[PDB]
Amino acid sequence: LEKFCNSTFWNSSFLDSPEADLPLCFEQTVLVWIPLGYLWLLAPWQLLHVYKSRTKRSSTTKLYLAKQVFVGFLLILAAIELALVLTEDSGQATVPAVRYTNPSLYLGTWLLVLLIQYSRQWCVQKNSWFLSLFWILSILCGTFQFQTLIRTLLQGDNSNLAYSCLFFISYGFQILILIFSAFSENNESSNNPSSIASFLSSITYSWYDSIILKGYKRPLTLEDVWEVDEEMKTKTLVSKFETHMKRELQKARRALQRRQEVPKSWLMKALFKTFYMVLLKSFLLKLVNDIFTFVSPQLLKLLISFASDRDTYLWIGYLCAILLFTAALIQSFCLQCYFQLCFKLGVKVRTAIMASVYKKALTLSNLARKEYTVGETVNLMSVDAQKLMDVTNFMHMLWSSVLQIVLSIFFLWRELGPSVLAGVGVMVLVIPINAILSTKSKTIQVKNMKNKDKRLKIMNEILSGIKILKYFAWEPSFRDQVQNLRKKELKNLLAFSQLQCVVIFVFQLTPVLVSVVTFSVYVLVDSNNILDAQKAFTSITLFNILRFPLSMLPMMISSMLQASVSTERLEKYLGGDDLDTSAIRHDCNFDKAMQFSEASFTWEHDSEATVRDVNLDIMAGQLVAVIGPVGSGKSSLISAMLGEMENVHGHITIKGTTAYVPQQSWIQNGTIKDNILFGTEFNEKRYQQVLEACALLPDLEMLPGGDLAEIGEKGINLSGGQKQRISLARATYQNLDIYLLDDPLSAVDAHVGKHIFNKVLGPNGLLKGKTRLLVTHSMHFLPQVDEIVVLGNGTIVEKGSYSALLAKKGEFAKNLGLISSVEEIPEDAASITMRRENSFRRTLSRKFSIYLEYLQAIGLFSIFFIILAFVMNSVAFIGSNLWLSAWTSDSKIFNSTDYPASQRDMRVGVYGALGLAQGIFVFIAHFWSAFGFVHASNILHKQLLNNILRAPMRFFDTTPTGRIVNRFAGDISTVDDTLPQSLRSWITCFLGIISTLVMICMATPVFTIIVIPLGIIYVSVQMFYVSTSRQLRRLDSVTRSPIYSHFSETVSGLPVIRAFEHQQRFLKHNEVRIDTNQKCVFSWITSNRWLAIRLELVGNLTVFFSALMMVIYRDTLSGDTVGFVLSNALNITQTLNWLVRMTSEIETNIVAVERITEYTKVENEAPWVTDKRPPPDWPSKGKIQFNNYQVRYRPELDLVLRGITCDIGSMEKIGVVGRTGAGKSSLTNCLFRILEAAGGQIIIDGVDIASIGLHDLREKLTIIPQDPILFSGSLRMNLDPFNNYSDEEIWKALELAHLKSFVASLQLGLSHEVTEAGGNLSIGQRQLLCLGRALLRKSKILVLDEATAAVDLETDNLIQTTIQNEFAHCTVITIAHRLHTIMDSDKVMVLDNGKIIECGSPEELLQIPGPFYFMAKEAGIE
Ligand SMILES: CC(C)CCC[C@@H](C)[C@H]1CC[C@H]2[C@@H]3CC=C4C[C@@H](O)CC[C@]4(C)[C@H]3CC[C@]12C
Ligand SMILES: CC(C)CCC[C@@H](C)[C@H]1CC[C@H]2[C@@H]3CC=C4C[C@@H](O)CC[C@]4(C)[C@H]3CC[C@]12C
Ligand SMILES: CC(C)CCC[C@@H](C)[C@H]1CC[C@H]2[C@@H]3CC=C4C[C@@H](O)CC[C@]4(C)[C@H]3CC[C@]12C
Ligand SMILES: CC(C)CCC[C@@H](C)[C@H]1CC[C@H]2[C@@H]3CC=C4C[C@@H](O)CC[C@]4(C)[C@H]3CC[C@]12C
Ligand SMILES: CC(C)CCC[C@@H](C)[C@H]1CC[C@H]2[C@@H]3CC=C4C[C@@H](O)CC[C@]4(C)[C@H]3CC[C@]12C
Repeated sequence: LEKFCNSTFWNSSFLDSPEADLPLCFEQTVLVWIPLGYLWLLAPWQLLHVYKSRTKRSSTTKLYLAKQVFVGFLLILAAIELALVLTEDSGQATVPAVRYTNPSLYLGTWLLVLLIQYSRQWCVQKNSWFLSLFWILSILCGTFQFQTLIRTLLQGDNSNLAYSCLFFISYGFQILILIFSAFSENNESSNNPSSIASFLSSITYSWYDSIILKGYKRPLTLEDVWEVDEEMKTKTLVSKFETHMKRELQKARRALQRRQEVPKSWLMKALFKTFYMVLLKSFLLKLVNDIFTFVSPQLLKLLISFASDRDTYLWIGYLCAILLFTAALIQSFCLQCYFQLCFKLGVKVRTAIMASVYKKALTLSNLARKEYTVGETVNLMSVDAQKLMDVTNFMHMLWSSVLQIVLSIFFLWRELGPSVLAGVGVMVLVIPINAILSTKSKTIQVKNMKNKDKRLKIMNEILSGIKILKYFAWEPSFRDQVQNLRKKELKNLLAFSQLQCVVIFVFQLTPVLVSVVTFSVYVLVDSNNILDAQKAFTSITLFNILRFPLSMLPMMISSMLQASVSTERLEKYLGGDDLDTSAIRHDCNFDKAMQFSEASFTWEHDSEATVRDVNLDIMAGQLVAVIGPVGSGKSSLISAMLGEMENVHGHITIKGTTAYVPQQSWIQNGTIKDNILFGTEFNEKRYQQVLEACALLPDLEMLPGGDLAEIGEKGINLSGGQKQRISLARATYQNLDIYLLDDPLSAVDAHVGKHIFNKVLGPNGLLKGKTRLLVTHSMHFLPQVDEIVVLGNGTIVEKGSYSALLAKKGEFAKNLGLISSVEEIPEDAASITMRRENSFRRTLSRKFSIYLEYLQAIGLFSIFFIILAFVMNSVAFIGSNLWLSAWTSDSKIFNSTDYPASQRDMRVGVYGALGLAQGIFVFIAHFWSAFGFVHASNILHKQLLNNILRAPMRFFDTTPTGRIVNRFAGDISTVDDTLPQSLRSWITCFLGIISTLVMICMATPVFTIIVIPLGIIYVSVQMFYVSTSRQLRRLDSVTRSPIYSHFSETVSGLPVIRAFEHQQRFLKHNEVRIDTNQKCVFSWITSNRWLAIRLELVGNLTVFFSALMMVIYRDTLSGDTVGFVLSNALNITQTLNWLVRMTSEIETNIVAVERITEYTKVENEAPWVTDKRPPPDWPSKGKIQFNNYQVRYRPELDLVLRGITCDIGSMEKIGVVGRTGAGKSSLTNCLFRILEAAGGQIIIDGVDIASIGLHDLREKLTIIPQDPILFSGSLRMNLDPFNNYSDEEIWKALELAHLKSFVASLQLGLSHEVTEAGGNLSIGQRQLLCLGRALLRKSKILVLDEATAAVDLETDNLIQTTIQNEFAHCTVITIAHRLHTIMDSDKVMVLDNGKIIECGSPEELLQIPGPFYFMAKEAGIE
């Protein structure tokens, strides 16, 4: 190279000076060879890759011509430079070839740049990574030439000016070209801008931000979320996975058959063989990032060394700061891309498993299907697949730990020595302790869950039946009855809370402990050891680096253990056998549409044949009926026709299609029209005919929505009579060839059955040509059939026509969130794991004022002290660092053989004391925090319960029960579980950040300036993220439940699905429903990565400046002062991301307190007890009177009852009777003050009901409930919750009620338990018991109602007479509809539309014609 060039390649004199620079020999050689090599070496492929995939050229845009003209300018500039150089010196001038090759080289390269750019015009991504990286390499290499050239000229030499000006122009044009090579230049494809995006946009995610702007202004819906790429569409992933699954299983089955004469491991392989490439790429990226994790500490040590002494050069510090900035930037850019790749792979695996499970479900054999449960398979897809997604989101950790740890350990020893082991051991002993406490926490949480479940069950009953409680005034008892359970749960909650505090304490103080032990052991083990700043601060940095893997490796091992059993379970279902179909021949026999050649089928595998030796044939257009006894096997025969049984001997010939009407009707979710259509083009000449013939017209008219009324699990639940007619209508509208009806006229009555038979299926009906096979139990329609068969014991006994069988004279005669892994937020490694586990376990079972309110519930007195403790801990932290910074500074004064013992002891005793103080203050803060919450949950729930239990009926009527009960279950769980964890983590993160900034600003009072700008950027970048992520969190939940709903529906109705041959439609529906959720998950997976690049950039900028500010003031700075500032600021990048993410969860979770508060402040009704007390034995006589009583249910609604003036005498029986909508039932709800008194008043015993207190009036009144309701518990609780009576008087009551026979001979006496609404008891005694309930009170005024409607005749009679025999010295008012029953009333009151009309004796009312007489004439009682 010496003869090629003219100057020396490298000499110490070039450097080793205040001013130092590489010569124009090293810079004009290697620095102009690296950039060219990258372009030349890796061009061919980047042309082969374009050559094979050449498509249509894209329209030309201004950017293209600009990029082409700038390169042309470069070309002409290089050409003119070469010409000038050649012309300058030709004769007697041995010009070095550095002036010949370099010019020519560039001229050669620019040509390739022009060509490669044109070729890109024929691909999707125009600006790829190749050129974008080339330009950066060129600029970085050419900055050095620019650095020296300028100096040479500035120094004062004028020898070379053309070259400098030429080089300067080129360097600029290069800058401009790089700037132009970043614009997206989009084709504006509505699918997604991810495919069309330059390198820089696709590496800083500056294309998602459009959505960030769209969601900030207005709420965003499913329309404006970009669709997923084709490579991820469900249809594509399945095929790819299916190929390898099919290829593997067969080999696994062969291996299992060859040996041991149910596969063992195939799923895991099928996944690796399908997705190895993404694994390889992610592994490479993770390996590259793993390197930067240990690069920083070396630059930090270099900074400490440079700042320690004084006789150095500034360039060293400036270069080190620039290198630190660049390393941080590169590490962040690589890490984000690795995260994106891994999470995308996880989503792909989850979709490819869920869709494949769904596709198998509808082709599995009957045996395996009957082995499983309907909910079990849904839980299988909803739980197993999700578990596999997690173990594929964090697998690379396994290898990225055993390596990281090793590397870290190596650095430590080279830095300190064997003392390091002391720290590691203390950092290893923590994990064992952590386990003993997790097991205890789980043990407590199990009983917590059990007691919580017991509490909610009583809540549901009282909320649903709030009417009966109000009538009998039983509210006070349930208060304490539920408060007992509340306290019993609260004690366990407090125990669990204080246990969780010990765990956070050990994970919180471990950094200081390891530091005190390591430093003390190192300095005290040998007198020769001297502590210096570089070693100490670098050791701290490596300890902080190593602290994570040793704490995530335990978690990863536990997760893989769960995924093992999850995989094992799925492989049984996805590898199950298929039903056999080599028994039904779909041939066009034509001679017959059915043939049985001595068939014999069995339900089980090899058990007894349910159908044995059956042989029959029926021609087309023949209606034949199959009859027999119970358990004969008809439905088994029709299922064998469908082919749902295992063949044993014989074959069945079927011509044409088939239609099925199952005995147990199956109804989907949706409108009635959708169910009737069942995937068919809508018509008008047939739809109307079907609905009318099936007599589904009158009922449809009565439905609230008519034809478009939502039916199914989440809608009107129809009865057997209707659901059967809907199924029959669907079957008859689909219009197939062969109909197999299984008892379709059982739920309907005689009229509807006759109409359907004469209009739909029969001699003259819709299906008059198609063959019909009907199974029946009624002999009413037998004469109108063609042939009948009598099945017996699974075989045919007699087959013949109606007349023939009757003539045969035999048997017939008698017969007729937002978190994906624990690597993204490593500090909160535990809480995240617990939340996942809790959610998985819970799946199986199934204006700043609110912050002030929650703090007031907690208690501000304790809040002040807790904040004081946390703040004091931060001060003790900064204090310890300054003591070390002083301790490390101490070394320069002394030497190896001058260190005294007193200094050695003093420099460590104080360090130990400060560590102890830090530990104590944290422990105290955590100790109080736990209690400060258990009290909050108690006051919030108790306060809420008393208020909600006292609300008037309006509120209970307007709001659905579901909303009210959810607050008592979900919110209370949220307010006492995750809430405290986040509320206690956020303050720790904020105080850590604040403490770090005080330290840097203290050392450099100048730093205070940068704080303001960063804050404005931080709080700005912050609002944006939350303003969008919150909305996407909701969309995801709304677009998930559908999938599991669909799977449950198809699994339940498989035979009907497979009888109609309608599987492709359902597969397509499932594929669409999966692609809707797969589109929404990615939209938040990308957003999290957007925030990171922005915040990691901010966090790296705030440390770059600090470093530079300590090089311009280094004259006044020591080596240690440049240690505590950088050693801490090095970990401020990720803490910002953690704070934003954690403050985006606390904000979403505070919604719980808000809801609870609204119901705690619901309007209340009149006070229960007032000072006005009634005279003793107030209801002495039954004297009621109404003075123009007028009332309205709600203020916005009009008066329902008006102008009421009647008199009620003592010991008088009154019958209230009227028309519909006359307010008869309102009269009762007016005597118990359930409503108010818009006009008039009610006076009883001379005392207006208003004056008497609420709970003081109801006690002395009795009413028989309209719908007898029985609460859970024991028989004593239903009869007397208040345990006021004794058993003796109770035992008399059942004797009067004719129920002592049942209760005396029961399993127990009065202590027998009852299930829900008395489910254990039968209907007969449920209505009877409520009679006895009211009997015990033996009040004076009894308000009866029409509640004997479902009471059986004999029982009814008993009830009627019982009333007369027992209630004689009392006043009885009865609202009834049995006009006949109303005959003995002393006065009969008549209501028309809310006005008293006739008041007289029934004999007088009938003697004189009138509205009552007209009603009796219509009724015909007399
Ligand atoms: C790794 C690089 C890129 C960044 C780190 C800073 C580099 C440029 C610095 C740090 C320490 C420096 C060395 C320190 C001491 C000497 C001895 C002297 O007689 C010749 C220069 C030499 C050998 C220096 C060369 C430049 C150097 C290696
Ligand atoms: C666009 C970027 C990449 C250019 C980077 C190089 C710049 C920042 C550097 C490289 C060489 C530097 C020059 C080197 C020497 C001198 C002479 C001195 O008496 C004043 C400063 C001055 C004039 C420096 C100014 C800044 C400078 C021009
Ligand atoms: C590594 C890449 C990314 C950045 C390169 C930055 C280079 C061009 C910069 C960084 C620090 C700079 C040096 C800082 C200080 C001095 C002392 C001055 O009297 C002469 C110039 C000199 C010696 C500079 C030369 C150019 C320099 C080395
Ligand atoms: C070049 C880009 C990429 C990085 C930025 C580097 C900056 C911080 C560097 C590059 C050139 C440097 C300057 C080069 C020369 C001098 C003259 C000297 O008497 C004081 C320092 C001073 C003024 C330096 C300050 C720091 C400096 C401006
Ligand atoms: C140990 C516990 C009791 C500490 C309590 C700390 C209090 C003061 C903290 C915890 C949660 C915090 C809130 C969390 C989120 C936000 C949203 C942000 O846009 C404005 C500040 C605001 C509204 C915070 C205000 C201060 C806050 C209420």
